Amino acid sequence: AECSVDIQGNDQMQFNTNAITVDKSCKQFTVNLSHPGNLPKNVMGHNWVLSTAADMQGVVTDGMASGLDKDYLKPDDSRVIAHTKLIGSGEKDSVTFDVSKLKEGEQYMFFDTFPGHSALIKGTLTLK
Ligand SMILES: [Cu+2]
Ligand SMILES: [Cu+2]
Repeated sequence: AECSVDIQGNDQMQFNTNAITVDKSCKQFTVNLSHPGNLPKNVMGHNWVLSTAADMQGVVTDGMASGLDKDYLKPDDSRVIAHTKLIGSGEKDSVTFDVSKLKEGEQYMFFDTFPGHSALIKGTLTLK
């Protein structure tokens, strides 16, 4: 099975998927984030951040507190299972993480922690 997904986020504050399936036979999984807009990361930054569903709100709220210089993530946030960097227009970042961090049955969400953006950029991730 494939073990990677390509995701883009634009200047219009949306991602091109709200649902990712990670096949249980994958040992690692990769997400390739790109930003086809024209606006820079201080104005229209996007990241891809993964946590349990239960943990999403806190990661988003603490990340907003932390500011651009932290990529809008609380330092040392152990709720964050995996994430990309925060990227702007014309940039790309990939993250590859161990599928051993995920369990069949548990409920996960991916999301963008740039202020306001999780209102529209978020989705489920499932191990299947
Ligand atoms: Cu495979
Ligand atoms: Cu964003």
